Amino acid sequence: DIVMSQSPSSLAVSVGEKVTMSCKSSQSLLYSSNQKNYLAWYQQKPGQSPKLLIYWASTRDSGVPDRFTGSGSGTDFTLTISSVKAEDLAVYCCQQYYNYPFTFGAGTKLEIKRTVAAPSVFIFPPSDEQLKSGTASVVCLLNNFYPREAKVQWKVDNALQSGNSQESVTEQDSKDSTYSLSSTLTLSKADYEKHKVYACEVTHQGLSSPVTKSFNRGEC
Amino acid sequence: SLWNWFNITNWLWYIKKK
Amino acid sequence: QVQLQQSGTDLVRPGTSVKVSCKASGYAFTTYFIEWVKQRPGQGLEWIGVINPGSGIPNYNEMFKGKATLTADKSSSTAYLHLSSLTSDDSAVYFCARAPYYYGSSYYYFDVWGAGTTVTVSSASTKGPSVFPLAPSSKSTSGGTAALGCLVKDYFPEPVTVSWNSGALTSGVHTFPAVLQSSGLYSLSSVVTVPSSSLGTQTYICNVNHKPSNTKVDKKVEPKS
Repeated sequence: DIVMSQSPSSLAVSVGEKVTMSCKSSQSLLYSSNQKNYLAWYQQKPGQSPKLLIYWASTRDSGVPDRFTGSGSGTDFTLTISSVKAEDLAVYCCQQYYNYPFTFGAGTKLEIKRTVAAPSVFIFPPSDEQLKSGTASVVCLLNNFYPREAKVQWKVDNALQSGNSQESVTEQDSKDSTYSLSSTLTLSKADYEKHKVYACEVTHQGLSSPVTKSFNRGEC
Repeated sequence: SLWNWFNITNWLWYIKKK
Repeated sequence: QVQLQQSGTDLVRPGTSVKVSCKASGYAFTTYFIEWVKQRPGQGLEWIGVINPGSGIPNYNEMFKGKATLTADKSSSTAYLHLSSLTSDDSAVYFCARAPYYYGSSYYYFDVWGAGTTVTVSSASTKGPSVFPLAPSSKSTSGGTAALGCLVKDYFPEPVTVSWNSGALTSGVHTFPAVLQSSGLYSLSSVVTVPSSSLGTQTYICNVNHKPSNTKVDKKVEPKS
């Protein structure tokens, strides 16, 4: 099966700048007879269905603005947005219809570039209402940061935590172009009362050194 | 291996409908 | 005016079967191929197969042979995707797409897509969430503000709606996407950044509504003593 490689997976762009996206196929897409490349480009916005932009590697679908351009031949293909608009933020994936099974690329996600913003860290001990139920959830909140790359590390009595925390990230804010992250450490009540100090350490580009928020269980 | 039943019947059916 | 209309979301238990429909309109149903594409949440597109609606003959991705069955009803201009022996891996969005038929060839782009059908496979029963406070503190200040929130834990299925002060509180709110826990139940958090000086005079209430279980919870979040 043909493998479609798209690099990079994510790209931070500025409104008005020229954007370029790469698509590489493991097998050649150029049919020798008609000298046509069986390559298509699609746009998919969050929650919506894919939308066709370019086919035959370079032919623009009807209605697609002229700022979208496809290029390349054989194995190397390229999608270019001459002057990116705000409404252009979406995932762009390539597709070969040259040989069954048809295969798609993983896509390139377009995001808005922004100056670095350090996160605001808040730690929340488990409520007393949940502790009666038999479980304890510690929540670490990382608020309004950029870029999205961020490392959250749970430390319980300085012991590193692994495999017992779930993470969640918001979509890029349409106003200040920042992200927000929420990490939840889940322990049983018996395990939660085994230790005292609970902390989440936050590593981010906007921080000179890792910022740590912590609390001691039972204290205020 | 252009010998493919899906590919061949597709063309024949298209001729039958055309 | 070409339109591919797909059926609604399916909540099914593992090991069962599901049948997704794709109703075409605005063109001759049998003059275009119907493609089926699978997309798992936050992943790349996966081509399942294709059917010639006029001749009835399908062509399958080898990975889906035995799991996917493609049919087409010319009388209703409707294409069907049948999935058997459903598991957690089959939980995805299933798009139906349309591809032209020029010169009797099928090697063509996909020019029109349906809205997609969400299929969720789970053995969990319907259950209302538990709403726990994430209490703010005038001593816990980062970035110039305080932070409070609500932990919405252990509910099934999606979705849950979370508002603050019955919708009056809109600025500074972050409602995170739900994560699926190993118990089969969902969980998420909604947080707000608030002024640390107003915690004694401003009230904050998170309104959690779960329509599938008819759960309506209003929880007041206040500083601890």
